[PDB]
Amino acid sequence: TNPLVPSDTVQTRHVVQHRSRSESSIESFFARGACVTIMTVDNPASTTNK
Amino acid sequence: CGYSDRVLQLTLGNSTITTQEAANSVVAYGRWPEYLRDSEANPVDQPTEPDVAACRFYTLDTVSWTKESRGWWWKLPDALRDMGLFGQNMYYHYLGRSGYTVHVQCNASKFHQGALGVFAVPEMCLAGDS
Repeated sequence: TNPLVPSDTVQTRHVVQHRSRSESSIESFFARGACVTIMTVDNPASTTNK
Repeated sequence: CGYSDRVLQLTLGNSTITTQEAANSVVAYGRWPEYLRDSEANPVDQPTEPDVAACRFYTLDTVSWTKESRGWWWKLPDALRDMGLFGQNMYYHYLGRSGYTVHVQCNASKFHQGALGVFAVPEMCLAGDS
């Protein structure tokens, strides 16, 4: 993949960059509790045949 | 030597304003206009800076004050959209920033009365008719 940046093909000004890739780190991408299943249980009356 | 709060000369590009009856001048929020600093910059492309071709005194249409007059308003940069090379630069680029020197002119005579409040409002959102 050609590693170009804007200054390679256009006239650019000087910008002091402040943005970061903190939230797209592998930890950050997966750092959330996700629902993987719903289990169903019960507690019926002593009498019920099932 | 003679110098005074009331007597000023302003010069920008090919234009000069003189006044013999000023009440000093205001710099909004104490901040003089400035170009965008690299530490606060955001679009990465080389900016267009028109300098003297656009940063000069454009005079808009004269209005008339009468006993019936309730008030007048303008928005910036909108009022300057059709003004010389400023307007042209504005409409050819997606982004633009600009500061302004606003000079309101209204003379009369020692026997007239009245007072105009001139207000510069940041984000002057107005109410609609509905």
